[PDB]
Amino acid sequence: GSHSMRYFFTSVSRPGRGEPRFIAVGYVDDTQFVRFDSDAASQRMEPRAPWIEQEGPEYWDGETRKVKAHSQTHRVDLGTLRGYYNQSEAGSHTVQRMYGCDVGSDWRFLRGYHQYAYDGKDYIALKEDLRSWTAADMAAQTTKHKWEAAHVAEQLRAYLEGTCVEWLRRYLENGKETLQRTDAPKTHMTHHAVSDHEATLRCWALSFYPAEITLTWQRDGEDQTQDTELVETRPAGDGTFQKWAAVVVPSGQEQRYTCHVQHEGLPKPLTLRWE
Amino acid sequence: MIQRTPKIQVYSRHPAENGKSNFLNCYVSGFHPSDIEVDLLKNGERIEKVEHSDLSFSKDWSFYLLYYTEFTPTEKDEYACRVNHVTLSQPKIVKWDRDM
Amino acid sequence: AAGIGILTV
Ligand code: NA
Repeated sequence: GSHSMRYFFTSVSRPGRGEPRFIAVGYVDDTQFVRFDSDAASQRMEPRAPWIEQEGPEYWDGETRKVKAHSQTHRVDLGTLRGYYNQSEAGSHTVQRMYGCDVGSDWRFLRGYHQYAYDGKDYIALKEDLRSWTAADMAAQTTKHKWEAAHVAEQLRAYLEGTCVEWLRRYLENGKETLQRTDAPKTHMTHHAVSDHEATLRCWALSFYPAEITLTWQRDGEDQTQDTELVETRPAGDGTFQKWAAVVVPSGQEQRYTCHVQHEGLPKPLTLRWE
Repeated sequence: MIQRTPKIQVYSRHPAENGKSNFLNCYVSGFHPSDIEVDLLKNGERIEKVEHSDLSFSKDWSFYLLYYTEFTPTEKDEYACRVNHVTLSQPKIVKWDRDM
Repeated sequence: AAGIGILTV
């Protein structure tokens, strides 16, 4: 199947309580593999998947230096952004950055991305061509001018198209057991009366990987999207995911309702029925 | 400033069977800003041995965290997750319902 | 492995 490597960085200011909180995590697909936490004792980039543990001391030293450099940049950013938006110190603010690369089933580069947000909203992002920027407001235009004058996109492009893809392939190979697996969902539906005249029908998918999945309800073949409660896909904690969708239906009409499950691990999409 | 409410789910790793060790999860997703208080409760009391995942976020910038502890379900013991966040005017308790 | 070339805003 297709694959991705992504790094996620969050910095949060806490004025009058010292330095900002900085957390970095890295993922291959839906499997986390590294972390750094600025408040933690180690001050090291740390392994969070078995297959990254074999990387040598140069790797861990080098990744620790990178993540500390990102932390210092974001620390400065929190100050700069307060100035750009004429904000006070009375409150906490959040910078987020995420970047990485996608590859197809043949492990060739599909696309790259490098995005930044301030207080939960898009701030600036590299466009699809990896040569130009989308700035979301006027403050982010200032950053665009500075990043264009400094040729930031060219350095990012070299990473996203090259280095990023090379390390993703390395990780896919070393962690093949975990990363190149598909676990198809184990599916069922549950039925519970909510009164003498209505029932909740809940369609379940369990123990699947990767996390991408579609669960839908139909009534006589007609999608019931406005009437469906669909929960966020959630981790089981063992490396697999769970999700459910529910509808509340008049008792006696169960046989009109079907749940439909799509996942890359299934040989064909499943239709679950009450008959 | 943007604020987004956590979506809270409380559930077991494996289908629950009384007397069989398992994991109790409280997954909170979709929230902003990141500051959040999450506790697992057993019979209304805070469980002390609770781990959590490293802070990460989704494509829309909202945060997610998994809180978890090993547990062995029984008939009588009631489990829940208590969450506070700037979007909630009081802490919110979601009860574990094993018959969903 | 993570990136380098990360500049301040
Ligand atoms: Na609150």
